[PDB]
Amino acid sequence: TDPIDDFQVNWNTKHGSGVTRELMRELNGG
Amino acid sequence: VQISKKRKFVADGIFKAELNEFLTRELAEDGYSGVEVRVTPTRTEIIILATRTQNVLGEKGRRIRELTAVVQKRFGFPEGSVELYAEKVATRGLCAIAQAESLRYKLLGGLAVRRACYGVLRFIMESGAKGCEVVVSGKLRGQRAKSMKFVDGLMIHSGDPVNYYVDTAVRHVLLRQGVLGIKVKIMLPWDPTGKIGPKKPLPDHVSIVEPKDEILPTTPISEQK
Amino acid sequence: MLMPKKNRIAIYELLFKEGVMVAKKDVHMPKHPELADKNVPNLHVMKAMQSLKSRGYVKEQFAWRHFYWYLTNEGIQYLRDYLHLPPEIVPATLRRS
RNA sequence: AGGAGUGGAGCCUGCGGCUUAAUUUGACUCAACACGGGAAACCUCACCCGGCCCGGACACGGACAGGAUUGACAGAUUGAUAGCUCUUUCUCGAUUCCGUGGGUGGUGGUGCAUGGCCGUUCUUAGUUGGUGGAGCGAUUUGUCUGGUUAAUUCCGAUAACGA
RNA sequence: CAGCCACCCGAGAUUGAGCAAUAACAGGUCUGUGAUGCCCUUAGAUGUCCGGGGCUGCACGCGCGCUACACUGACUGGCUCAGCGUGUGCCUACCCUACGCCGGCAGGCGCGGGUAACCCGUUGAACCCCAUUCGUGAUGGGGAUCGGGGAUUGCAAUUAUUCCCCAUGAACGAGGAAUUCCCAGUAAGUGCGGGUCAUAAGCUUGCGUUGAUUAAGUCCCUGCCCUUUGUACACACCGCCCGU
Repeated sequence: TDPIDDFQVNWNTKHGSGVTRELMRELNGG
Repeated sequence: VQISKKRKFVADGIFKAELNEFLTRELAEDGYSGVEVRVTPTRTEIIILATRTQNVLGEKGRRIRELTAVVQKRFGFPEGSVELYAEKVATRGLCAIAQAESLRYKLLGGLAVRRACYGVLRFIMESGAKGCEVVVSGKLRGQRAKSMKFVDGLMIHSGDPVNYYVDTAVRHVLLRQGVLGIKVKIMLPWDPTGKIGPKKPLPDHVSIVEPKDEILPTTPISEQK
Repeated sequence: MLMPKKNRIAIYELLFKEGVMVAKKDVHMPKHPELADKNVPNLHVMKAMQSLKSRGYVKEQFAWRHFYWYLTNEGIQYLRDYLHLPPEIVPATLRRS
């Protein structure tokens, strides 16, 4: 599961908030 | 025993198409690029282009003998009449079929599609290609399917040059979720000789032979020792 | 299905003698392009082949109206356990190597 | 202020309105309606007056030299040289069968899960990076006042330059 | 400047099509495809077997189709005409066709040629013409059914296949509301060939043949695009929204 790909695909869906959190984990210590 | 020339040409085309589909569905994992049937007096020699050749021949030429035998017993040739070889392809990076298979087998294990698509695109560009674009359409989780496309370089779409400057490959990737179809298009570079790209240039490209630097005195004077 | 045991042993010596084959799915039609004139009815031979390759223990692949087969050693083991024919009688397919 | 040929005057089809075996799937404006290259007796008819030869790699049940297979005109069948007649105890002969589904699958659903193909928005001239300007920013310039072209075609102009 | 108009010259002076930009649509296709992800009926499997009702009705509920108005329409058969193309075994049992039985020719049977620029065929029941004709238009001029001559041979055809003649007289000469297509070899007339197929076409895809009135314009209707402007619209005017 690519965190960046998940963000680019469904940031605007029901899972946008959790997908944003997973993206921030991959990039930095977010 | 005999059929007209139209029927004969059509039958030859059908034979080529079915042979290509057969050794596409058999050894897509073996880097198979395409088939080329060569006429030879009372003979039909077949050449297979593949990125991996140790795996199409295998140990002791097992796979070759098996699939040659089945092609023999299938396509109505007389006993021991079909002999196919397997030679490497000089242009592996900018063959659409090979890169489509490479993507399908990077994705079949289960992997992020962006990394694989960018790797394939980077490898085609570093293979000297003039331009590429990869489209992967299908399911990415959810109630809807998306299509994401990766382009780099320059590419043409219309006119006749697209027939001999762009090679296209459409392949299906079967995941447990469903099917995603990939589409690899490569714009071959212009190269005289070598069969790496088309011989003719783009019809809208006009060339001029370039002069060289000329810094000369006013009048030529002979010099002797 | 609906297959007699004499035709079963007939198709079984056919599988023993050939090993690597090509075929086409034909059932109703009474003459066959490449697997006819075998002194055995076409329908029962083809249905026995269907049993062989679709019972649930040897895989297949159906495309372009033709059949190409990889006969696994699990099927060979099943045959040896049932009919008690040892593999010491090697198939003659190991020539022209 | 043009017209010509129109669907109404000379070779039946598509699908809904629309008695029971008749108005039978997919397609609800352009972007459905001789369209699925679909010219329906029948193999492709599901609206159909009617049937038979029937399926299970397994989860559990009924138990072996008999637990039935398209397969007879004249007493008939519901059109039918179909044994289906509440009929012979002719006939491959262990083939199979019933209750629930994955299965060797179903022209079985879902095209609001998809791929691939098409069709269309949209036959028009449209569209987008990089670097550089502007704006806090969404974004904008480039991609334009004009003239010109079928054309974002070119001339030219010019915080845009190269593509 | 880009270019525009006209004119010589010229075979030809915006000349048929094909291909065709990301974002698009919950557009169609799961009934083209062991291309493809499973909630899930039934034994009356959406298997077979020249087998078998319809739909080939007529108060039309609609849509695509089958059709020319006069000396121009068609006959004297009195001169060499067109194609575009198709045509016979993996499957497979199904191809295109050149004389006589003879009523008056496709043709029920013998017969050869052609896997084809070789045969059909310089395309075998066709121009649009014409000493069968209209003297001013219901006559000879273009057919309301519907009957016989031998039927290509497809069990069935009627519950879709299969010829011209007796001249038996049909608003017999520019068409509710609404409208579809079209600018030169357009339209329209006309036949022919491919696909489907058993030479099965009223369908479609192509091809020639006769041959063209009107227009070289506009943004009025329907829309589209390159701007400026307004917006309380963004599911985007089929929007949003006010009132007992």
